[PDB]
Amino acid sequence: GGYAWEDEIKRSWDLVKVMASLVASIVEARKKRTAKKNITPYQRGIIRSLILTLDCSEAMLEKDLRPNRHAMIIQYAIDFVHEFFDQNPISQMGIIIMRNGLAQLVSQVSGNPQDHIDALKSIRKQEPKGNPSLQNALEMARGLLLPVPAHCTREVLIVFGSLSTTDPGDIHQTIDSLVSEKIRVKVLGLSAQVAICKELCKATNYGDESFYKILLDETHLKELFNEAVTPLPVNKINKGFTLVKMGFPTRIFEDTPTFCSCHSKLVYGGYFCPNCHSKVCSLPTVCPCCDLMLILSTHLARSYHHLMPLKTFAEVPTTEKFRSEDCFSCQSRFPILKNHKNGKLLTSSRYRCEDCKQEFCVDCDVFIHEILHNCPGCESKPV
Amino acid sequence: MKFYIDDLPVLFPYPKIYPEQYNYMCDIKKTLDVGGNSILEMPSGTGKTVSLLSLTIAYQMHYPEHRKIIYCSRTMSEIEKALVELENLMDYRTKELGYQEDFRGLGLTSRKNLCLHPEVSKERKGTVVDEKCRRMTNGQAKRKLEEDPEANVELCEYHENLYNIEVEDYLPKGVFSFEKLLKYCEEKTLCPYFIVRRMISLCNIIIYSYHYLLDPKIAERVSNEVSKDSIVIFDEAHNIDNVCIESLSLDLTTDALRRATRGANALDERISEVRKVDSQKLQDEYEKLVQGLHSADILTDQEEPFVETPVLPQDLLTEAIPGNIRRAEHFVSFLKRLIEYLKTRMKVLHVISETPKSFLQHLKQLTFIERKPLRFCSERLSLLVRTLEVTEVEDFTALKDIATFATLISTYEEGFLLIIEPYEIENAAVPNPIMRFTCLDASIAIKPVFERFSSVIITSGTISPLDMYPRMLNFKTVLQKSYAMTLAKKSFLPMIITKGSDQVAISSRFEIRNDPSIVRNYGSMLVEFAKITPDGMVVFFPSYLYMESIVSMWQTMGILDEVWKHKLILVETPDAQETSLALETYRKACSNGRGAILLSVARGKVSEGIDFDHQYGRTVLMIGIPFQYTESRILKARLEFMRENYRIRENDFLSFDAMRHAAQCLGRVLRGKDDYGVMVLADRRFSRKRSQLPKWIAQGLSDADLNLSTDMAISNTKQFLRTMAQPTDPKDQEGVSVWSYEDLIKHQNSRK
Ligand code: SF4
Ligand SMILES: [Zn+2]
Ligand SMILES: [Zn+2]
Ligand SMILES: [Zn+2]
Ligand SMILES: [Zn+2]
Repeated sequence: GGYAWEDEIKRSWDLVKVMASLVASIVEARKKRTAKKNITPYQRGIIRSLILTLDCSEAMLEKDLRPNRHAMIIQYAIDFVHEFFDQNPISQMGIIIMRNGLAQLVSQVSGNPQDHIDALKSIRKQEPKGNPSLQNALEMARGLLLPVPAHCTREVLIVFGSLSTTDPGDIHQTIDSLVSEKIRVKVLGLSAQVAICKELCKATNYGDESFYKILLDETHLKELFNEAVTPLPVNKINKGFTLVKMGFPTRIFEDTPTFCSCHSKLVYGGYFCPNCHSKVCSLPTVCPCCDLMLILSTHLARSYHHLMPLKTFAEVPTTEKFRSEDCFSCQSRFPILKNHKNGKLLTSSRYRCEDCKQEFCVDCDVFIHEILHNCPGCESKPV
Repeated sequence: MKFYIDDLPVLFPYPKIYPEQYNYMCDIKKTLDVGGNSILEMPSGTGKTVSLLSLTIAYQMHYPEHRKIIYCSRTMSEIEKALVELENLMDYRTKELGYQEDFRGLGLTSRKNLCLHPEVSKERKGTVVDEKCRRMTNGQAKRKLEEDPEANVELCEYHENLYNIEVEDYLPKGVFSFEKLLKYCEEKTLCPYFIVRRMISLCNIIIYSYHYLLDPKIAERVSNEVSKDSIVIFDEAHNIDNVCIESLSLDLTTDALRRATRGANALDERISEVRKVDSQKLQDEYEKLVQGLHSADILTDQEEPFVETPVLPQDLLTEAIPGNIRRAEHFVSFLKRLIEYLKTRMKVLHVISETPKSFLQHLKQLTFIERKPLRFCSERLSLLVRTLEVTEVEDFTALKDIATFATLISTYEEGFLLIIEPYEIENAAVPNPIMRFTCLDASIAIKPVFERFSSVIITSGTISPLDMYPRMLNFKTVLQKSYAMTLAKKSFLPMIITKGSDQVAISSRFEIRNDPSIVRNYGSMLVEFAKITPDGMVVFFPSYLYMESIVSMWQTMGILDEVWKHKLILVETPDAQETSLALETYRKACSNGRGAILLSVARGKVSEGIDFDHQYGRTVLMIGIPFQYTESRILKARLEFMRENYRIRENDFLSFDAMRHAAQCLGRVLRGKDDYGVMVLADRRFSRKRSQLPKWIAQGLSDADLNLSTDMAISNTKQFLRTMAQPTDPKDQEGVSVWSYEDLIKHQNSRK
């Protein structure tokens, strides 16, 4: 029954109270890869039309993300557009912000990464303000995804860091319209699980509640982006199984600059359309003479790898007799990595592949599974 | 699924089951096999209603006794919820067994909730609906129209179609929720009220309020149709003592006695008219009273007494009339001098607190009126009103009031008290004297329930302590146990805020309700919560004048203007129609993501029955402890009687009642283990009351949250809502928080 000062000293020096260190991390590694042991080829949305909905509000001025929410989201959206065009080039991208209660379309839907990056850096300067409304943004996305063809998937991403939406009309009618228009919605909120966003992700994505994601820290946000670049697997009842007419233009070479059909500007290079012999600036773009999706082999090449997902490399048991001392794809010596003499041999770093029975190290596994998309062991096998 | 507990095939209508649910079913089956009283708290969140319904239907169908099931709730909101869960369970049982078995289940409520008459449907009172529906269907109007077809009296077609169809063919077999029942009776042009009142003896389950079991004025007809050897379940049975109190309590004002004088004069005029015109009805009523025929001996089954019996049926006197009130004019003079005696009793300048024995002795020394003629007062008045066949009964309601008072204070002398007090509100400039006849012993209204029935289930989501209720009510349990609901991740985060952002201690005492620092701290925490709460709030305060003063002060100081930016603000209204409109407005604003805050009474209509599951409740802002008005003399009478008889300390019972209202408010936010929501408690005096809390609530309350200010509480809430927004691991919750059929079978094998 005394004051706080008249009790005792804090004893902070005594507060700190004080080879099997390998297993304490590697069992966590097994637990992390336990969620990824299931893999099968899912048919995914290959020709995509994404609408990136951006919150531009007073909630984006919150001092929880550095330096504000606004700058980090706009630069991560720049990064997202760059990496997504590097992984899904044949897609068509529209960018929209949600500012001052009206959904402001900052760039038309297009296959040009540079124009969208310019729009993002233009919005980077301005100050986020106003009360965000979801229903305006979903109605704008419904409008812009109307000219999207049946083969091209209608997809919308929202980064909604706010907690309340003030809509001019009923948002459930907009949800029903989007479900009726087969528009799949993934929402990336920043603060909490907003119930209308949860219902939107459940209804638009056929009862799936896994499309509403909330970050935990700085790195998990970039995790949300770089698994948001992936093509979403389509449902079995979706029948948009069509053939798409597109041609393969050839790179014209000329020392005389000529008017391109898209911009009416003098470009030395170009790609002559096989259907009508019209040159363009960039690929992959539609031909603005005969409406032909002009491409390269590289653009479909970037999308083959999703259709052939590599099965996860299964790490060999330490007890079984190892196949070789070095790795297969980089021939780094597999570390003996013996804990102690009594601690024996643990965490053998050899990752077997089930289709070829070839061992790989940890760096080889974490290189072959996202940067490469072939197994060199599966290819050295003379089939 | 379909599993076995001992020899009981249980058809659970879900593919999975909680472990707490199955241990609860084991305990309930043990109680039913043993027989007797039991008090069990099943935590909110986890399915409570459907689990009881499943075990009771399995027990009734499987066991050869086939005892009927009694299920007592507190509101027909919860009764309708139970009927809907029963509809789902019967649909599952029909699907699994392949056939619709012989089963009858209905809920029970008043005429006002069950009147399909297009003319008398817009009345704001249930009493006028009842008096009109009696007036046309006492059987007096039907025989009058039979004698005189050209009469202007009218009948309800919904009741008259019930005479055409057979009793057991009123409805098809199965469950009829109130929405489905009203839809069917709209299609078939039938009265649902009389159907439900005629299916009491036939329904395997009947669900009604505590009023339809405790208050004898409406439970007298209900209890005569139910089975004595029937399983009785008390759901949300934490304020049942309060209902027992108001079942045998009574109030009268001086306006009531003025209307009693006017009604007595009108009755004297009416009886003079009867004696002028035709005294034969008076004559044969007089000889029937000489014969000793009681009200039920002369009233038909299709008619009801004009004033209902306010006392227990076992406490009624079976002997004949004493004869002082046998004549109509003698009874009129008797009741008029009752009115004048009580009017004389109001002229006093201080509090009168006397026993019914002292009051009747003062009666017998001031007038010459005995207890025994007063014990037949309501019966005599109802018989006289029936025999007079008065067309209108609007002016005779205070006669019901005084007959109720006479019978109640005559039949009852122990466990009751009369409070006569001159200032019914202390803010009134003019004195307005009041009388309060209160029921000190709450065990009286529940005693015949324990006497009649054998197997009794007492259950609330938040009832604590478990042994508190066998003290206030004279009954012995066979087993009491409290379950700790298990979590893969902590779904609920309870807090205690003892100080504001400036570390100034916050309190909700009624004398310091106008403190600018405390109100400003409350406004600050609610603004910050509204900035951080995603979907929806319910906020509870102790009293209605407390919201009135405190929201007047924040609207003056501009807190509510800042709240209007984030969430739409909804306030509980004494008009329950406007309150329900505000409630559905709140639910709509939570559904579309508009965001809403609800300000409610912690002891009010919204606190009971209404559940804020999922988005409807995300943060439960508990501003202060909902203590009652201690200076109210009735509460001091409660405390004195509990201390004198049941040895319960005054502060103990005060704190217990206040936090049990707090706990019944807290239990409305969770439904299912996927549901999440915080229970923040903003008062400096919650910190010492963790040991009283519900055990599942108590295990969720950490030592670090016993005394927090605003800011770290806000950070804890922010981290918590970021945590529960993450998708949980199914492997983390595969067999420790929920069981499938295989997990349940494995645990049954492990137990064996
Ligand atoms: S008989 Fe039925 S429908 Fe008609 S007024 Fe009475 S309760 Fe209503
Ligand atoms: Zn061009
Ligand atoms: Zn072309
Ligand atoms: Zn390698
Ligand atoms: Zn391989």
